[PDB]
Amino acid sequence: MLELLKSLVFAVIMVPVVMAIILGLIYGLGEVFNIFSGVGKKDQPG
Amino acid sequence: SKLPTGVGYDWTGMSYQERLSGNQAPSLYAISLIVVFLCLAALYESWSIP
Amino acid sequence: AKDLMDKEGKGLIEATLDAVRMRLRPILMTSLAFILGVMPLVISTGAGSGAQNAVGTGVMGGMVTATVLAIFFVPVFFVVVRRRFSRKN
Amino acid sequence: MPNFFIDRPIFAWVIAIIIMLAGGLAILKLPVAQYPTIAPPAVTISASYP
Amino acid sequence: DTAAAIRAELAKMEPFFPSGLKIVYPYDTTPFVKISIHEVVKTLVEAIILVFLVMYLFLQNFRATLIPTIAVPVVLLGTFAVLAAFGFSINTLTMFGMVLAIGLLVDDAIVVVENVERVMAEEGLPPKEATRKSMGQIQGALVGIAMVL
Amino acid sequence: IAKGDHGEGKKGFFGWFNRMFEKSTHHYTDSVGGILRSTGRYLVLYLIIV
Ligand SMILES: CCCCCCCCCCCCO[C@@H]1O[C@H](CO)[C@@H](O[C@H]2O[C@H](CO)[C@@H](O)[C@H](O)[C@H]2O)[C@H](O)[C@H]1O
Ligand code: NI
Repeated sequence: MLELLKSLVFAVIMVPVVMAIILGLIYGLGEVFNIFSGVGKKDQPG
Repeated sequence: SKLPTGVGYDWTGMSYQERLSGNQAPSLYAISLIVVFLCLAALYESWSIP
Repeated sequence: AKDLMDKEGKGLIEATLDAVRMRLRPILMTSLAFILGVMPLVISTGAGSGAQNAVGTGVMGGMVTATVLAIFFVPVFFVVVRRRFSRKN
Repeated sequence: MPNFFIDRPIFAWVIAIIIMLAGGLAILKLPVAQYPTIAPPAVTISASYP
Repeated sequence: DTAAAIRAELAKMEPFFPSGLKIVYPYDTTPFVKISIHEVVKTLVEAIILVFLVMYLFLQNFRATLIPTIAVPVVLLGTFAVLAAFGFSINTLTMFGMVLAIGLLVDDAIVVVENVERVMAEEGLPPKEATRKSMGQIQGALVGIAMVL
Repeated sequence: IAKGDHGEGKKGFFGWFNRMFEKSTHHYTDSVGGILRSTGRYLVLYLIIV
């Protein structure tokens, strides 16, 4: 039961933290994927 | 329990059996009563109608 | 994206953009739920922690790169499998 | 398939609960042990000439 | 179970022991396994918590968050039922496997609960009309994701 | 709930969240636009990580 209070505190604190990171990662990746936007493919399959 | 030390006891056969369980009826009729409370409503689709 | 293709009147690019934009959130909801579902196993120590660490740190790294990275690449796979090899008729 | 349940809300509860009792019973009835046996079974003959 | 029998077999002995003679347990596998399952059960509960937090934090409603929460236990104990019926035990491995199972399974629920939410957020049709519509665009995906997995 | 509302007009932290998320979404989408014009390098970057 007491370990449950620990669970609640870690939970509440962590949910935002991890959340931010995964958004941070796409936000960042989005910017670098923005910079490096390529020319297309090759004609061999056609 | 009021006998010489070194003497003990054990039940066998029928006595032994009645130990495992003699009366589960009030438990399994209870689950019978809940699985019945709800399984009827699985057609009457109704609250408390069963 | 496919449903928007056939069951609605759409070509690939704009369809993809709408699918992926409508679908973006759920992916995070799941992955956040999941990555956090497994949290204890990765954080865990003692009490014979050998297993749950080995399982959790396995699924976690693979959960980030399958989310932060895969939402970018899926669109390209679905386009390239059409845009470069489809039924023109 | 789903729609059937959308109109029939309770009957789903019945499915779920039946599964709740099935699983909740399935702990109480199932063997608990660290290891599902994982070795070639082996018998062992043993002698002793003093 | 064998050890459980052994403490039984032995529990009947002490009253007829001679003076000064006492039992002691220098090497014992069991509490490892009692603890091994204690730890996983507690990871499971706290996982159900954490799911319910990411659910609230995303659907921002007490009511909404009940739905996917209720659906998880039903799945996970449901598994005991079926793997009992295939002669598999509630072991270290199996029980440990189902935490991963919880993880995967949670979203099977939420993808659809969400999708209904998002569908009702624009055409603004009641939960019935919306959830039905939702089943129409996805339900087919769910069987196949399950098949391919 | 309302038709068309995505919960921006809501009291407290929750609105902030919904706005910055919806923001994160536009960003991501406008970014996939860019990626999707450039199919090729992506196919072969995909090769480098493979
Ligand atoms: C009882 C044990 C056997 C279980 C397995 C039985 C298989 C059928 C499961 C019943 C559910 C109905 O299964 C139905 O299958 C067809 C096959 O394309 C799908 O029909 C299709 O609809 C559109 C296009 O047609 C797409 O979303 C998708 O291509 C596909 O799902 C339905 O979306 C799916 O709901
Ligand atoms: Ni834009």
